[PDB]
This record gives sequence, structure tokens and C-alpha cells, in this order.
Amino acid sequence: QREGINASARYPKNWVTTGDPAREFTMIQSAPLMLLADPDEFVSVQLA
Amino acid sequence: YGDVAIVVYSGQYVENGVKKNFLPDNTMVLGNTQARGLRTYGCIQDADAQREGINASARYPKNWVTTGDPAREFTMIQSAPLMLLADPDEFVSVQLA
Amino acid sequence: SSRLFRTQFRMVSPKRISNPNNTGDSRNCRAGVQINDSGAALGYYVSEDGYPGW
Amino acid sequence: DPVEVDMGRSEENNITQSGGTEWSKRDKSTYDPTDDIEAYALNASGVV
Amino acid sequence: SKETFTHYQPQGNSDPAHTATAPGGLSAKAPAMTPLMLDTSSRKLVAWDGTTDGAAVGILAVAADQTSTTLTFYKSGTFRYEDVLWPEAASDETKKRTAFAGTAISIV
Amino acid sequence: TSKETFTHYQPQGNSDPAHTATAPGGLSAKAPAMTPLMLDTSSRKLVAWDGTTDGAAVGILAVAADQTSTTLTFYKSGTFRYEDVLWPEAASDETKKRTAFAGTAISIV
Amino acid sequence: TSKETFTHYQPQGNSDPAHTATAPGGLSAKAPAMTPLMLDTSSRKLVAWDGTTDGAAVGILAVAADQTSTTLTFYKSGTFRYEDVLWPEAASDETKKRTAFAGTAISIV
Amino acid sequence: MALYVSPIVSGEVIRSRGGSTSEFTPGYVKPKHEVNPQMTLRRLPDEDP
Repeated sequence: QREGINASARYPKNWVTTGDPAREFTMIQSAPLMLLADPDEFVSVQLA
Repeated sequence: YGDVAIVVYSGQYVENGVKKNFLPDNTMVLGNTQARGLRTYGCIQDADAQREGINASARYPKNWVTTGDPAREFTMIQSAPLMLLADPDEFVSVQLA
Repeated sequence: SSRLFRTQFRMVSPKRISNPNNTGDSRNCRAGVQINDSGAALGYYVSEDGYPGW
Repeated sequence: DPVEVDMGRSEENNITQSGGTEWSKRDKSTYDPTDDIEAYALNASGVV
Repeated sequence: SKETFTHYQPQGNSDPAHTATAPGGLSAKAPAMTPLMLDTSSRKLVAWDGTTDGAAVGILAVAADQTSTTLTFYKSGTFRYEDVLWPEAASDETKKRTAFAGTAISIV
Repeated sequence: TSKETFTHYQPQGNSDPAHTATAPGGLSAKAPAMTPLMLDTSSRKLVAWDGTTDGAAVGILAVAADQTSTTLTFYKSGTFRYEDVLWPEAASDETKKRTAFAGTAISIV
Repeated sequence: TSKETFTHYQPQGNSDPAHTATAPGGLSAKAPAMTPLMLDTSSRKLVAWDGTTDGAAVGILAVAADQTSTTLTFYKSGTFRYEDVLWPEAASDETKKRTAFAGTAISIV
Repeated sequence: MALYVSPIVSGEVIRSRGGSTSEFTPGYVKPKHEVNPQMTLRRLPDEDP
């Protein structure tokens, strides 16, 4: 939000925490909300 | 003393609250100056150091400051000393009395 | 081969030059620029068109 | 974790002055150290 | 003709020391770095007695008194064993060390 | 022939920090590293957690110690994985083991 | 700390040649390498030398085998050292176990 | 050295010389420290008044 890159595909961020057991972590932020505006276009048939 | 070199050592170090000489009262060491030792240092177990690859190092300064409301920074040093020797028999130790 | 000179020059907006996937910069790679031991630039990570941002 | 480093020093190399004739009971005027120097240096695996 | 300047170091470890505010039923003048428990019945705040086992809930940060309805106290971190004042009731060092067991407060 | 499976060792389960603190402890026997601990209701020292008394579990030890180890170091904060803990066999209930550290900065996932 | 050391395995003592022979085996236990073996008095099979029967040991096994092994290969000639070959603890006399393989092409040095 | 190999008997084969190995692996030390900038309020024993 500070960087202004809120809207994107993927947000990788790698950083190391402070303190004596200083260890590094990686984050992969995303918010996929894939949709289809023509639901009735597709027809699914369960065969039997 | 002819062929052997004579020295007198008096170095001290400070333990928890007091000082003391490195050597006990009366020690005598037959040694050779040409004997080879090892100042070996292990890999710095530090993720931050490994971020830029300083695995094998003599020393490792490091500084950081805590976040949040309390603000206070630190000084950090890391090393893995393994002072070693080539041959053990080339040195002879005698406790005088 | 329809032209005598096959070379073409394209200017590129700086916003198209950055670290790929916005990865964190390292000692040698900074903002998508490859830096050697001597500080000379080596390579550039360029993105394609960003319009629409879709 | 308490760890150890035993180089493999022979028991001869760490001989103390245990006994009734170490250095103090000896006569300060007549007794010499050179014999002790030789008797402790000959078993040193090389020149010292 | 000698006034030593000791290095004032209340902190004892790298862990952060966060603060918190809470109403306090203090009945005296409490200096800083004062252990305190939560009242058993009224749930007010008083200085730790040194007799109740593990009742202490934190370390006071800024000195106050009875008049202070609310008070600010440390909630996390580690402090030295010496700089922190102790109630005179507490005698053995073992329970003093283990006083803040199970909490974000520790001492060395 | 001999198939050995190397596995990385991450006791941590969450990004939360894991601060360690020292305290005296009346340990009985050789306690392996990262062992649950409790506080003795009488001796006021630290011993291996029984796995039976509720809420008595105070923390998780840091370095393996023994009865001769006067001072013991142990984590105060952080989240740890259930499978990567050497619990006492007395704690035979999974949910009790899970929520034993509830109420303090030590938690389980 | 651990002094694993390195010694060159030299089971053969002297330059006398070593020969092998394959015979049916009637072992009752898992037999490691360098095991003395005698002939069974009943079924003329091969059984690891118990150490109490004198001179009845016939061969010295080369490659470790077990009960399920129908037949096995044993050394039939040569000179071998003393510490190199695993021996039964029933035999105790030093000279007797030295001369255990006397009268054959197997020698102890 | 050469003790008594007689030229009527083959003799014996002298075992080779084998070495020994040791490990002294671990190694470590870390002297952390602190500054607590709140200390800076008071005057140092240096820095004359």
C-alpha cells in the first residue's frame, strides 16, 4: 500500500527479521478472482 | 640461551568480574617457533550474512535497531574460532613446583 | 529485407525497466539492472507494454 | 552444547614436576636446570 | 570527592519492551521498575507482594501514586535481576527469577 | 541400498519472533533440546513438564540440559509445530497437548 | 573427538597363496566374514567352529553368509593373522587357539 | 628394522602403516551488546562541562 503496487498479479517480497535468530521469510501476495461474464455460454454434461 | 629462545609471558584476561593471568603459577613449555598452527574460523551461522555470502569470515560486525515504540540499537559480532595445531607432540608442557 | 538497413531503434519508458516480478534487489541486481564486480552494467530486465494494466 | 577438542597429546608431553625433587627441594647453589631441560626436551618430536 | 557515573541500563536483553495502560488501585508511592500484580478480588492494580505465587502481571514503567487512577507499565521484555526493585517479602532468589514465568516478562 | 532421507529442520511454524530467556531450573534427568517445561509448585524451580497438570506448562526449552545445569534457556514467544515436539508420553490427549501453551506467547500450530 | 583411525586390512599374513573352496553350509546363525568352521559329525555339513572341539575345525569362511545360504566359500590355504579373524569366545587358551588350524594348509601368524 | 629373515624361509609380510583421523568441527562465539539511546541524556565522563 505504501509502494502503490496494490493492484498487480503477484507480489513477492523477501525480507529478514531482526533479532538474534534473524531469519529470512518470503511472501507471495495475490488476490485471484477469476470470473466469466457469460455463464450460460458453457454447458457441462455429466455422462453416465 | 644458546639455541633456544627464552621469553617470559605475563598476559592477563578478565573473567566475569576479576582479572587473572593466562598462565598458572609455574609452567614451562618446550616449543618450536616453526611449528604451524591454525587460526581456523567456521561458517557464520547468520541468515543476514548468508544473504550476501560471508560464510567463511574472521569476524562479522552487525547492527540493527528494534522497531515499535521502544527504540534501541545493538552491536553484534559473530565468529567460530577453532584454534588448532598440526602436531601435539611437538610441544611439551611441564608444571614446575 | 525490404529495406537497406535492418536496424531499428525503439525508445523504452523507464517504468518498463525494473526488477522482474518486483523482486527484492540484491548486491549485483538492482532495479532490474545487472551489476558486475566492477560496477559495469551487464543486463536489463524489461517488461512488455503495461497498457491496459490488465 | 559442551564440546571437546582432544588433539591427541601424549601423556609424556604434559609431565608435571610431581615427586619429591621437583625444583624447590633442590640445592639452589649446586643443582642445575640444564639436565631437566634436556630430559624434558628430548621427547618433543623435533627441535625446539 | 567521588561521584561514580554508572551506565544506566535497565534493559537486559534484545527482546522489545512494550508498554500498556491500566487502571490502578495503588495504595502508596510506586517508583519505576516496580513489579505489580492484579488484585484478586477488586481487579485493581497494586504492587506485587512477593508472597503470592506468580500473581505478578507486569513491571511498572513510570512512577505514580494512589492519586494516579491509571498507570503505564511494561508488558513484554527481559530486565536484569538487580535493577528491578523487589518487595521485601520475597526472600529466595529462585522464586524471584521464576516470578514472571509463563509471561512475556523475564529477568536475567 | 541404504536410503536416507535428508529433511530440513524448522521447529518454527509462524513468522512470529521466538525470544529466549534464562532461568534456574531443578531439572531431574537429561532433557533433550526443545522440551516442554513446568514450574514446581513447591521448589519454585523449573522441571520437565509433566504433561498432566493443566496450565503448568510454562515454556519450551532451548538447549538440552541435565540436573547439573543450573541455568536453563527456553523460548518465551513463538509458534511451533505439533509433530516437531518431544512431548511427555503422559500427555495422551492431542487437544490438551495443543492448547497446553494457551494464554502465553508460546503457541502451537 | 572421535578417533576412527585408518588401518589397512591385511588378513593375509605371509606370501603363501590363498585358495578358496565351495561346500554346502549348515550354519545355524548369521555368519560374518572370517569365521572358523568345522564339519558336522552327523550330517557332514559346515558349522561355525564352537571353539571347544580341538582340531575339528576344517575351513575359514571368506565371504559372510547365513543359514539360508545353501553353500558357501571358505579359504583352504594360506597364512592369516590372529586379530584379523573373528573367533569364538568358548576357546580361551592362547596356544590352543593358535594351533587350532594345525595340520592343514591354514596357518596363524 | 631387519630382525632375522633367514634365506631358507620365506618370512612374513610387514603390515603397512595406517594413519588416524580426528574432527574438531563446531566453533562459535557471539558477543552481542546494546546502546539504549535513552542513556545519551546524561553527560559522559568525557565531554568536559
